[PDB]
Amino acid sequence: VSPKVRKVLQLLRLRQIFNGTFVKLNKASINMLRIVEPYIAWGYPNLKSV
Amino acid sequence: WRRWHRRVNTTQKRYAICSALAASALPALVMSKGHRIEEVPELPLVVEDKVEG
Amino acid sequence: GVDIRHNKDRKVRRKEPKSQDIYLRLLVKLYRFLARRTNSTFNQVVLKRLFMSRTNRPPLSLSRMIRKMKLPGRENKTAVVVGTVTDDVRVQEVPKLKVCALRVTSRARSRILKAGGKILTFDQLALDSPKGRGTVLLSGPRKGREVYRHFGKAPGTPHSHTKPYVRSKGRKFERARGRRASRGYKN
Amino acid sequence: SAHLQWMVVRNCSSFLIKRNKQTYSTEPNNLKARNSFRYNGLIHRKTVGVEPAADGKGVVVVMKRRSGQRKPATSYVRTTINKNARATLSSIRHMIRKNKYHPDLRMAAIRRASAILRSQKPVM
Amino acid sequence: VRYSLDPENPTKSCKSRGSNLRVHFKNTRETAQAIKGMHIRKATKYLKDVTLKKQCVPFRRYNGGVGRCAQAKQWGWTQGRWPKKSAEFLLHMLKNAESNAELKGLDVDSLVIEHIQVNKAPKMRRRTYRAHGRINPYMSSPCHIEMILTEKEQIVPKPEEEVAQKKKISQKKLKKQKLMA
RNA sequence: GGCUAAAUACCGGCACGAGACCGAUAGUCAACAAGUACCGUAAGGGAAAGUUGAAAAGAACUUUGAAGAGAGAGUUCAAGAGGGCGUGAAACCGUUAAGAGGUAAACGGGUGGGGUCCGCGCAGUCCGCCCGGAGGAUUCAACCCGGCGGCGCGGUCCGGC
RNA sequence: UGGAAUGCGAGUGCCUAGUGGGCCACUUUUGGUAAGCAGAACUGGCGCUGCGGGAUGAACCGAACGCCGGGUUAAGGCGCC
Ligand SMILES: [Mg+2]
Ligand SMILES: [Mg+2]
Ligand SMILES: [Mg+2]
Ligand SMILES: [Mg+2]
Ligand SMILES: [Mg+2]
Ligand SMILES: [Mg+2]
Ligand SMILES: [Mg+2]
Ligand SMILES: [Mg+2]
Ligand SMILES: [Mg+2]
Ligand SMILES: [Mg+2]
Ligand SMILES: [Mg+2]
Ligand SMILES: [Mg+2]
Ligand SMILES: [Mg+2]
Ligand SMILES: [Mg+2]
Ligand SMILES: [Mg+2]
Ligand SMILES: [Mg+2]
Ligand SMILES: [Mg+2]
Ligand SMILES: [Mg+2]
Ligand SMILES: [Mg+2]
Ligand SMILES: [Mg+2]
Ligand SMILES: [Mg+2]
Ligand SMILES: [Mg+2]
Ligand SMILES: [Mg+2]
Ligand SMILES: [Mg+2]
Ligand SMILES: [Mg+2]
Repeated sequence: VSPKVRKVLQLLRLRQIFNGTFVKLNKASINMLRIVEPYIAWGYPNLKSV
Repeated sequence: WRRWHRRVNTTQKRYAICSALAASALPALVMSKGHRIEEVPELPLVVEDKVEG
Repeated sequence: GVDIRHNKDRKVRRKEPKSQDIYLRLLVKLYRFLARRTNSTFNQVVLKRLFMSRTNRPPLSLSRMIRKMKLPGRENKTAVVVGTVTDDVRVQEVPKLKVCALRVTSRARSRILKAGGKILTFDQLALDSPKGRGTVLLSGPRKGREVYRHFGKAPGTPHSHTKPYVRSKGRKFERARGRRASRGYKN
Repeated sequence: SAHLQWMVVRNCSSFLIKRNKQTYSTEPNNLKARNSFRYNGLIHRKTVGVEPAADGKGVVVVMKRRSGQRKPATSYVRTTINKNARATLSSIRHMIRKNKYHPDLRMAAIRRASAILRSQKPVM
Repeated sequence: VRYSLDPENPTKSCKSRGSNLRVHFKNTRETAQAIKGMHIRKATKYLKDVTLKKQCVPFRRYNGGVGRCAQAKQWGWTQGRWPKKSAEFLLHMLKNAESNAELKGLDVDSLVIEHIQVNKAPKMRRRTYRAHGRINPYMSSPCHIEMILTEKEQIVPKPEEEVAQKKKISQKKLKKQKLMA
């Protein structure tokens, strides 16, 4: 894992495969998700998912 | 010329003599050294000076 | 696999005295209970220092104890040092102190007692001050050792006032080149 | 003191057995033969010991008198109880609880007395 | 003295053995395997043929380089030889064993070679001189032999031409006996 | 120009004492007919090698063989200690017994089959209380006498250190 | 109103071994016709490291490893082996 992706994945707290977290979206966080784009699957969860 | 001999400070040597005598007045420590002192009347055991002769 | 480093998992710190002294460990048993079963942080600090090594338990001089116990508001408090209270001949008058220490030098006992003071042992402090109330915890100087003269930037670097390791001290012992501009250079 | 003396013998004693991942103490007045502070039969001012009678009838209860701690000859009081099984235990239970003489050894003494008495029955 | 095996019925068996015998161990191990289980009269008759080259000893284990012969076909084997010293040494041990049977009052005509074992004995040292001023071992390979004979229900009387032979007198044995007497 | 004891040194010599030393490939090269045997013209170089048994009681006598070797017998607690003999390992070999065998053998994991033996197995635990049937007593509680023991803020008993 | 988001306990001092032949891949890149060639930047790897796939293979793809049961997957596959 490249050094920048590795740091952003630890900040999201996704230090292990198939780990999940909620993230509240904004310019600061959407641009972080772009960096780890090859390493994550993300989307908008509905109430039942939560 | 291996170093066979050890210097021990005088104060620490006297400490050891003091701790050995203090531990010799306790039945538990004397018992735990394996001595059969279950019937000696007292500890420390003092006997009159006649025996020196 | 989890992405984490393991080089800092194990914290380096004493959990008990390296010393095998049985009286030290009886105090550690005593203050293990007090530190655990009371909300006092003084008990926790004392417990920690009973583990500390000899060089982490510097001796406290008599003069320094008097100086710190003379500050305003510290009247009738117990001076507590986890270490040895040495004597300071440079002092003239010793006031009436109440101290608790692991050791007190023979000549410092006579001076403290002759002035009306009291010398406790850490088992007596627990009965007197179970939570450490009314105390003044004191420490000896930790950098008061010849070794700390030799630590820091290497002596041969600019503005490095470190003490070198020389077998003998004199004009012929590491003073020519690198210590004066006349011989090569100085820094 | 007891705690000081335990710190000297906890691992250095002629009565200490360390074998097969087990630790035992063979001194008298140890109700479980256990290398323990509670059950050590030497370091406490008061101790309780249960032994079989010199003849295989009954048990001998040993209690440490209060006064002569430094006088081994007169330190221990021996009492021989040769009653029936339930009566023997009742005496031991009372000698401990009623006197408040090491109340924490009550069941250890009672379990030891039963084991000695049970041993003295004919072997089948 | 202990033998590797034990007789099943000791009252019906005779023993013989020899040690440090200067006959090749390899030739003799093969020779003994041939007569294992043989009736003594058959066994004695067989070893005399081996001396006369009328019957071969098949070399089954120690056969490296041993030649082929038509008499090894008797044994379901292609390789056979005629070790004369091995046969002669075993004929002496059998003769000793047969005398042991007589001393015990056993029917010698019913004996079978039940157990027979050839062991390596300590090796005797000589040397041979090689090119470039070198010396190499020249080792004899002696053997220990032990055989147990047992009685079975098959009887073979001894050959007529063998029982009629004269009890050979040895002059040198007479000399020593006279000197002792 | 000159003499002069003592306190100091001592891996040679004579005679001793001791050891947290080594224990027959160790310790001296040398535990033994070892500076020997043996090698080299010479100067020199230089080994291997301890152990039956308490006691030789060291196997008489018979028998096969020319003999070496055997079979019996005998001594001994034991020759299953037989004169380079205490014990007697491994490698290597003989034989016996069991198993198996055309991808050299060997090996890890998982079973299965067969043996060697082990459980010193084969109607399957022990303990407490209580119910009931049958019995038998150095027979229970409570009181009396005597001894010992624990504790007592004996709200403040006397005497002691 | 500890003055963006996110995550996370930090600071500090002594003593210190091995190492100081490296090599490989995407991208960038010098010399050379080129080289499984020589020389650089970045990151990641092998070296030090097994494991699933690439039949086989230091480095490729997936994924990193205490001893196990069940379930599901990755990269790869599903004629038979
Ligand atoms: Mg893990
Ligand atoms: Mg690690
Ligand atoms: Mg670390
Ligand atoms: Mg060939
Ligand atoms: Mg040829
Ligand atoms: Mg020549
Ligand atoms: Mg002179
Ligand atoms: Mg030797
Ligand atoms: Mg030697
Ligand atoms: Mg040897
Ligand atoms: Mg040895
Ligand atoms: Mg030698
Ligand atoms: Mg030997
Ligand atoms: Mg002997
Ligand atoms: Mg024997
Ligand atoms: Mg023997
Ligand atoms: Mg030997
Ligand atoms: Mg032997
Ligand atoms: Mg077979
Ligand atoms: Mg390159
Ligand atoms: Mg390397
Ligand atoms: Mg690494
Ligand atoms: Mg890897
Ligand atoms: Mg391929
Ligand atoms: Mg699984």
